[PDB]
Amino acid sequence: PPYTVVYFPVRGRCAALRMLLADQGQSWKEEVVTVETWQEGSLKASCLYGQLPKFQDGDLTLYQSNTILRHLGRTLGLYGKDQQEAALVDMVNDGVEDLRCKYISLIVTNYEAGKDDYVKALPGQLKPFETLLSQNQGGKTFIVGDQISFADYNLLDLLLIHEVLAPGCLDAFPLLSAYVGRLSARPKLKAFLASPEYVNLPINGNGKQ
Amino acid sequence: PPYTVVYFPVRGRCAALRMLLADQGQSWKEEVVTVETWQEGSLKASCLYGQLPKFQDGDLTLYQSNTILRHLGRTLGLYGKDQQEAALVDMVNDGVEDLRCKYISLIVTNYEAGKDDYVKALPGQLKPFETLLSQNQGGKTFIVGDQISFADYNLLDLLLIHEVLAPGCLDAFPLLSAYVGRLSARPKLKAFLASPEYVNLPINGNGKQ
Ligand SMILES: N[C@H](CCC(=O)N[C@@H](CS)C(=O)NCC(=O)O)C(=O)O
Ligand SMILES: N[C@H](CCC(=O)N[C@@H](CS)C(=O)NCC(=O)O)C(=O)O
Ligand SMILES: C=C(CC)C(=O)c1ccc(OCC(=O)O)c(Cl)c1Cl
Ligand SMILES: C=C(CC)C(=O)c1ccc(OCC(=O)O)c(Cl)c1Cl
Ligand SMILES: [Ca+2]
Ligand SMILES: [Ca+2]
Ligand SMILES: [Ca+2]
Ligand SMILES: [Ca+2]
Ligand SMILES: [Ca+2]
Ligand SMILES: [Ca+2]
Repeated sequence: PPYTVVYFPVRGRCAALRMLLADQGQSWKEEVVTVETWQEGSLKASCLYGQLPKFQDGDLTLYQSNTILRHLGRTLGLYGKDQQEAALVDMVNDGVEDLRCKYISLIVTNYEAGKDDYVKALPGQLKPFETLLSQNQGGKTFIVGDQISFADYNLLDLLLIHEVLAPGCLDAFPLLSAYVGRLSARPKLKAFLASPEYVNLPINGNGKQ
Repeated sequence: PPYTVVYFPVRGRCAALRMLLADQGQSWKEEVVTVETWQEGSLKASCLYGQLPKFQDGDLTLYQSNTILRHLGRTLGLYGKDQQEAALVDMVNDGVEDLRCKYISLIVTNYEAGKDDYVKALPGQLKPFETLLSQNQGGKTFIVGDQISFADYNLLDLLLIHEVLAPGCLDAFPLLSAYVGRLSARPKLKAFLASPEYVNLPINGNGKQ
C-alpha cells in the first residue's frame, strides 16, 4: 500500500479485487476515468496494454485484473496452504475468467440476440463450481481448502452478476446458493456490498446487465 | 511427475507448457485425443470445464493451460525471484493470454474476413512486450528478471505463431526478434523445436495458421 484503483465508473473487472480488499480490512483510493477522458487518449497511450484497470500498490504499478487478484492473493496470504492448493486456486480462477469473458462478450457485443442461448447454456457453465464445492468439505467452507482465496472473491462476483442476468440461475445449485449467502454475510464484505461505493456503480458500462 | 499431457493432436494451448518441460529437462507422456473420440462425449463429460488440455502431475489432475503453466512455474522455480517479480510474470502472462484469445478467435471464427484487420492491429499488440524487454536489462535476458519464467515460454510461443501468421511482423521489434532467436537456441529447447513431436503437429485444429 497505499492502494489505488484506476478504472471506469463501473463494477466490471474491479468488482472482485475491491471485495477482496474490503473483506481483508484494506483501504484504497478510487481514481475514476470517464469515457470522455479515456477518449482524449493520453492515459490510454500510457497503459501497458492500452486498457484499464490500472492498480497502484505503493511504487508498484500493475495492469491486468487477474494479475491484481494474484498479487493481492500472494501478498495477503489468499492463495491456498500448499503449492497444490495454489494450483487448484488458479484452476478455479481461470474457470471464472473464461465464463467472465463469455459474459462480457454477451453484454458488449450481442445482448439482445445472444441472451436466450447464453441462459440455456448457463447451468452447464455453473455446474463445475458446484462440483468443486461438493468435493471440498461438503461445500461448507471455500472453493479451495479451508481458507478464503482470491478465487473466492472472483467466483462470488461472477455468481452475483449472473443472478442479475438470470434471476434464479443458482436455485438448482444448493452449494453455490448457500456459498453466495455465507460469503456475502462476512461482516466487512457485507458492509462493503451495502455501501454507496459498490451500490451506486453499474455492473457494466453500456447500461446492460 | 510423472507428467501426462492430454490434448488434441495440435500445438495449440499446449505448445508453451511443452517447450517449458523440454527446456527444463523434464519428460512427459502425450495422450492424444482424436476429434472422433472427443465427439463420443465420455472424456469431455469427465473434464472439469468440458475442455482440453488436461494435465496429470503424479496424482494431481489439472485443467486450464495457464493453470498448468503457473503450476510448472511454481514447482520448477520459473516464477521470478520474489513476490514483485511474480506479479510482473503474471502481468506478462495475462497479456500473452489476451492476444492468444484474439489469435484463436481469428483462426477459429473469422480467418478470411478478419486477417487484414488483425494484421494491421498486430504491431500495437506486439509493442507492449518490446517495451517490457526494453525496460529489463536492455532486452538481453528474459521478459521478467534475470531468470526464465513460465511467461517466457508462453510469450515465445505467441511470437512464433504470429511470425507464421504474419511473416516479418517482428522485423520492427529488435528486442523481440533477438529474444526469439536467443530462447530458441537454448540447447534443450532447440532440440525439442526440431523434433518430430513438435514439427509434425499442426499449430491449430482447422488447417489454418
Ligand atoms: N485482460 C483484461 C483487460 C481489461 C479490459 O478489457 N479493459 C477494458 C474495460 S474492462 C478497457 O480498458 N477497454 C477500453 C479500451 O480498450 O480502449 C483484464 O483482465 O484486466
Ligand atoms: N481456458 C482454456 C480452454 C481450453 C480450450 O478452449 N479447449 C479447446 C481446445 S484448445 C476445447 O477443448 N474445445 C473442445 C470443446 O469445447 O468441446 C485453457 O486455457 O486451457
Ligand atoms: C468494463 C468493460 C467490460 C467489463 C468494458 O469493456 C468497457 C469498455 C469501455 C468503456 O468506456 C471507454 C470508451 O471509450 O468506450 C467502459 Cl465504461 C467499459 Cl465498462
Ligand atoms: C483452440 C483451438 C484451436 C485454435 C480449439 O478451440 C480446438 C477446438 C476443437 C478441436 O477439436 C475437437 C472437436 O471435435 O471439437 C480442436 Cl483439435 C481444437 Cl485445436
Ligand atoms: Ca476508499
Ligand atoms: Ca490465509
Ligand atoms: Ca433458491
Ligand atoms: Ca428450482
Ligand atoms: Ca529459476
Ligand atoms: Ca528482421
